[PDB]
Amino acid sequence: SDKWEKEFRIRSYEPYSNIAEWADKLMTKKYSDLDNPTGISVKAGDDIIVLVGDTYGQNISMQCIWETGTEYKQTASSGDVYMLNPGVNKLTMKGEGQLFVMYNTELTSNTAKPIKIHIPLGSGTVNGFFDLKEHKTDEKYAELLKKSTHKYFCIRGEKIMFYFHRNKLLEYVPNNILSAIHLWDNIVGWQQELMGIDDVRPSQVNNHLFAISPEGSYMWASDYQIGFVYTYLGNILLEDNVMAAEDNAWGPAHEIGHVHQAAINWASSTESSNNLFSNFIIYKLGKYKSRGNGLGSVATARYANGQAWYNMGDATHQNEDTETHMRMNWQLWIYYHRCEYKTDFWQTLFKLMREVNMTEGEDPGKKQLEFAKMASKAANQNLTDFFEMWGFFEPVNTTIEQYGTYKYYVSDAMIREAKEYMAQFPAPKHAFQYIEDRKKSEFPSNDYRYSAVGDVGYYTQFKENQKITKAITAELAGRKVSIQNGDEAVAFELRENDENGKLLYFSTFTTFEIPSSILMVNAKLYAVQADGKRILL
Ligand code: NA
Ligand code: NA
Ligand code: NI
Ligand code: NI
Ligand SMILES: [Zn+2]
Repeated sequence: SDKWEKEFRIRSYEPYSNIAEWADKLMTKKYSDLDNPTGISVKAGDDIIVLVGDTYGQNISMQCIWETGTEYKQTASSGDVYMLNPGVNKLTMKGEGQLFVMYNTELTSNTAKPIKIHIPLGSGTVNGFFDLKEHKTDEKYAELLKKSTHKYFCIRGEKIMFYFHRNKLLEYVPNNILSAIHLWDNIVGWQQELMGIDDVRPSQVNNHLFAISPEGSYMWASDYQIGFVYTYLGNILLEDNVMAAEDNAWGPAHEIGHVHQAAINWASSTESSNNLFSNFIIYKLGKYKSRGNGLGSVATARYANGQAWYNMGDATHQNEDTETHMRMNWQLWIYYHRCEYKTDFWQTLFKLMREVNMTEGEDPGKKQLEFAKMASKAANQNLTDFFEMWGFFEPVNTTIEQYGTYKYYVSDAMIREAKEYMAQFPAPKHAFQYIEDRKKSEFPSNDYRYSAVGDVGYYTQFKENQKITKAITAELAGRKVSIQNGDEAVAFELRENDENGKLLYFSTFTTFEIPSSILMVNAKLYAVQADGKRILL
């Protein structure tokens, strides 16, 4: 049984990067610095011997992690810290918890080597912990789990760690962790993929995300740790519980989205900008279709109701219409990525937005415009029409509430400069503001998407540059428009005078009611071809 004790009591601990630093450079919430569990539990007053080999001039320490919270209990993100020096260290635990070695430094340095640390028999208790790359098997996992005896058992993957209640692991996955750990690692790695931060990971930044099980709340993300309530873990740990319903994979991936949204996020978007990641994950898991409202929601909000981006579907200015907003980033991915007109668009755009380096709340009005401009630069196309449709070029002077209160100010002159800046790029090859990745026939009639996604503008029409080749007509009966032979178009527009007058309404349905509030006088109807050609009707 000592071969088990020595797996954990004698170990070479690798260096991990500094979290504060990389949070700044990559514009994320802070990852965890609890990358190096010992696998050793302790109790208050315990005398602990730690023998540290050569440290190469590094400063390392030991931290006891336990629990925090008044309302209920959860795993804390920091704890009692004890300094370590090369040689002999005798520590007296101020409290219970598990031990973690804090070895955080610059990774490119030739002195960033593993440090051997020996916690000799009789010092605390060996709980154990499972690492994916070194223990490799469900079988070893079960063994370690059973031998474990502490309230929490740590599981370390490549990109994420779990730090969950022992008995919940026993109750749900008492014998199999590989599926779970491979899946959550994939999510994190996918979100990280879109951000274009592969150049610096794992060579300069290598910290994990660290998932705890609070005895309260539902699910969330913050600096240092992300949380999934312990009564819910069954939908975390069993990939069949994750893959069984649409919304099981989402809510978590949305939570890891919060960690990564800052570069491209501004207040008014905080609960939608992260669902670029959410929808990317769903796409990658390969079973369900995309989430969000149809473009009819945009038209209604923008035009029947005069709203701009910041208050779309939201006259109050307090809580966000996430189901409408989330389609905006996603359309950019559908076109540039799924239709392959630029397969590293998002990676490029994230890089640019990190260079812009604006916080989410410092100036949301200007940030919205910086994002339209950087998206134009990222595509190397002038995306003025996309961003007009989405309500980026409407004046705003007010204040909003979303995790704080913020001044939202967009002026005519700000609007003017963004457009001129974006003008310097060539015209877009397609009017992909009308793109969808969903068609009606994929959904049952009780699904909200069946009625919401419209009839035209499916992504293949943009990917195969479909032309309009048919006897396309239109009949107006009261407020009801009906299009004949328009199934090759991508949308239908009411413009102000000619095909270059401002947009007054649009639809991706071939039959639709115009709302009363639209002003019809001198207004014309055009069918939009995938590539931007408008055609009078
Ligand atoms: Na080992
Ligand atoms: Na590992
Ligand atoms: Ni020993
Ligand atoms: Ni406008
Ligand atoms: Zn959220």
